[PDB]
Amino acid sequence: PQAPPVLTSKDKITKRMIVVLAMASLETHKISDKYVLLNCDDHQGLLKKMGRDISEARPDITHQCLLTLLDSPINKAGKLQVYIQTSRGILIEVNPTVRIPRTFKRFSGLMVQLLHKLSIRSVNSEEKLLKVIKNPITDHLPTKCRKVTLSFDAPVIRVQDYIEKLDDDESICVFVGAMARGKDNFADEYVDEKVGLSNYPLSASVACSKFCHGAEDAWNI
Amino acid sequence: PVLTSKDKITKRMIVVLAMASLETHKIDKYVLLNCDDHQGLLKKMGRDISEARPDITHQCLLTLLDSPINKAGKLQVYIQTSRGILIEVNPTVRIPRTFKRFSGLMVQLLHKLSIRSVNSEEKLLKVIKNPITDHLPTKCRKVTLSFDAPVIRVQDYIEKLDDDESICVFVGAMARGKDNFADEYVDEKVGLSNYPLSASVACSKFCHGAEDAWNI
Amino acid sequence: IILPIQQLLSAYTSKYSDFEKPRNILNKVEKLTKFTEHIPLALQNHKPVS
Amino acid sequence: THLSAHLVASFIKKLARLTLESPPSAIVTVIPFIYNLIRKHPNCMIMLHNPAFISNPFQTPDQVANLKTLKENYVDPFDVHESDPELTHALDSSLWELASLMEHYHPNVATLAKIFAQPFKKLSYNMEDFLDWNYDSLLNAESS
Repeated sequence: PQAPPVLTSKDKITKRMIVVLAMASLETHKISDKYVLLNCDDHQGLLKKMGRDISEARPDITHQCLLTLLDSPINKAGKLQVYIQTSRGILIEVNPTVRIPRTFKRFSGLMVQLLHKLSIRSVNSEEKLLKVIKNPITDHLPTKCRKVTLSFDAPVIRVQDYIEKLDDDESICVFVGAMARGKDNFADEYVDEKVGLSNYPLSASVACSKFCHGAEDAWNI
Repeated sequence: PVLTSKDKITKRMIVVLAMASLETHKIDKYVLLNCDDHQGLLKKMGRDISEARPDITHQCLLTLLDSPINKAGKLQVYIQTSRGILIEVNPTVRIPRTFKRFSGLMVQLLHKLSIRSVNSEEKLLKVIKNPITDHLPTKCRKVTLSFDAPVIRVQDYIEKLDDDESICVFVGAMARGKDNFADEYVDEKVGLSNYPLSASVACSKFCHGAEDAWNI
Repeated sequence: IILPIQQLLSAYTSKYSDFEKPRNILNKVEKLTKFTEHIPLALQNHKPVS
Repeated sequence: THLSAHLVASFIKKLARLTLESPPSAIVTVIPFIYNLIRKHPNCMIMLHNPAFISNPFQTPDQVANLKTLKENYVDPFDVHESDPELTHALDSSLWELASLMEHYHPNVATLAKIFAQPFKKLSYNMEDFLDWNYDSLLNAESS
């Protein structure tokens, strides 16, 4: 057989979806040579002097969401792309062709290389996976898309029924922000609906994995 | 309340992590196994450098901390390692959600093995040795996450499970290894899908399936 | 494959009609035929890839 | 290309019975013919697999009950005494005797059965090399 095709903004009218992450601590803080990330428990002077908070700043939320999302069965069936709106407004589009390491050191090194580069490359030297569309996600996304915020405060329903009710030409999108203290309003203006899946508060990795499990049993993905 | 390993009458879900990297060495403080801080420590003791995957246990803990099933206090987390120790945690355990702050928690767990909480009210982490069949109910079933068995639905398998029948699942947190780490302890094997699926992804998918088949 | 041979055993049941091993063999063959459902069994499946 | 499916099914049932009552050499010689017939005729795989008796995890209980009711009244409609290959109802009868020959003492027959059970990769099976086979030839191949 063969794997499914590239699931990105190029795959627009076909069967595809978008997983959207936002309100994470993802920037380039160079320690005074190279480029480093904003860590709470590691740097004490730097984090306190930056102006952020230990409870507020969270750089591993994106790494955890990528670890819980890139290995999804629907992602190996070719149905999801990744859209990331960073704290500095950076919008990143990721195809499911590769899988970032769950090691936050290695994932943070790759993220710092992307932050100092905005350019990733393949081993085969034929498919630069890290694309950057015109920001935000909805400026170059598929022509038929469904936008909804999966909130713990919105109407909690089963993920199988709502996804099965969706058409195969639309692109269901979910916005997740894993703030230790926050609210489901990071991409509220982008979402066209407000739905719930869990009855307890969960991070972006847990909500994303629940959505992936619902999508896997939706159209047998 | 919180379902524990002492109550072996009501069915309590047990999630046992298998082959998680928790190795300690001497500097001269005791240092946990790191894959990007110590490089020559693995290459000179006699071990390999691919046996340092310590963030899998913390990832499974954080992925099963704020779960809807863990909010109900039904999921008890057991962990077995190549060192020969087992860890048991109730769903009400609270730890810092940063791996650098969880590095101190890991050092405390590898240096005391009984972590009384910061509130000093309950020891959340309990150290237990072999075996693990005495932590579940007497009427229990053991499921191993392996691709050898056919892929079956979580709601379909949980619907045929009895109310007193406890479920003890085994998740392989190792980046590389076999699924027969507890084959003598596992009863049957189950699957999630024919496409790829991770370990903490499988744990969160099982939590979602238990939420769908048990209203959690 | 026990269709003719048990019939041959039935021929044994029509040969002397006094042996005891042939009746037991016929009863065992009947029990094996009744327990078996004789339905079907196939496979040959596939899927995608990484 | 003018052969019908009923005659092909009757020939397949006759070959299955012949392989059920023969030595290992005849079964090894007739396995390649069955493989070539399965590769040439896609309807013969219907005699190999029955989709109406399959069960799925994502299915309703009514379909499983209907499948169980259909399988509870399962019979063999093939006639071995019927000389006409078209009149023989070996198309509606499954090729069960192929499963009885899978568990064999010889390893070549087991390898042929394992290759036949999996999907077909190439259409040319090269049956000329495995045509002249006997007990002495198999013993010489195993000993050398």
